[PDB]
Amino acid sequence: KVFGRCELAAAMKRHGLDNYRGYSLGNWVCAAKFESNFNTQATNRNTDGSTDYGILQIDSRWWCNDGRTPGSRNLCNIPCSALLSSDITASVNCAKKIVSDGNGMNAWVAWRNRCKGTDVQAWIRGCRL
Repeated sequence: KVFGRCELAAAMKRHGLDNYRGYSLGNWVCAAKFESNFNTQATNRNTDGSTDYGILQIDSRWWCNDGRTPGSRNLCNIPCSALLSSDITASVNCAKKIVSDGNGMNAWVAWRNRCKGTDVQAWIRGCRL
């Protein structure tokens, strides 16, 4: 599913991402825009052979099982295909564990490079929340 900006903001709020570990809603919406362009079905292959899955592009090396990443871990305890659903629950739940791992939102490269330090509140402007 391709989410609208304000609609994904609404769903993220409902799942308790607004201010999670100190990160405003605008940060999560910006991260999703540049990771996947709001597309839940977005996949991308990494040079190390792992794959990134879904709206927040969760990595199969550490976080999910896709059955083709030798030596990998599955810290979120779900199949990677679960992260591609139109229901964002499993993605949001896995994101929470990642953001609590010590490095905050830096774990997402597109957030570090394109959202961090910017006016992220622009991403929820005009939205009914």
